[PDB]
Amino acid sequence: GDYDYLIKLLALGDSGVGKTTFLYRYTDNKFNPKFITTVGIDFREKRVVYDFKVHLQLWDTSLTTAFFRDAMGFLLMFDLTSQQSFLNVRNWMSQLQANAYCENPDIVLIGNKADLPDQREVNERQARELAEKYGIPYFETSAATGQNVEKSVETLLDLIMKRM
Ligand SMILES: Nc1nc2c(ncn2[C@@H]2O[C@H](COP(=O)(O)OP(=O)(O)O)[C@@H](O)[C@H]2O)c(=O)[nH]1
Repeated sequence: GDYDYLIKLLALGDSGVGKTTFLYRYTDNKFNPKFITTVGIDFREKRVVYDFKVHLQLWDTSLTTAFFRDAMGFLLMFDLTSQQSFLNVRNWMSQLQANAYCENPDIVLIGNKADLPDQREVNERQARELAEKYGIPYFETSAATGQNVEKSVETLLDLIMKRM
């Protein structure tokens, strides 16, 4: 423990895609909360109610902002075996840009579950184009195998190190 930079990367994408497994494979056992408190503003009032006097609280229908907080690079991720998750990239990208530190931060496009060719619904060309539309690297990965799992974070880190 004698380094020089501490930098934050965010993985974002639909449930299933392999974020949890991807990181887990890229890292190895780190079940450790970083933590703070969180607000829950709620109104209150002191009603009287004969059948007593009741005080009562009034709640209503967050952390998201706290996740994109400081995130200097993004792993935009989908499931190669799911045409649906590929389409949702359009939408994770939207709320990414809305929350990030900058309008175009550093994203690497990750197609995961590359080890399931039999179950594929997303083609190389498709992704490559979206990637280029946005103008960012693309990586076909597997959390199961390790395919490109490192190269993808590394291409990300390498990018977030362009300064001035
Ligand atoms: N074969 C394969 N399975 C995967 C891969 N990534 C995730 N999975 C599986 O997908 C399921 C859910 O993915 P998980 O990462 O845990 O949830 P997520 O973080 O929301 O994407 C688990 O049963 C994993 O075994 C992959 O790259 N290859």
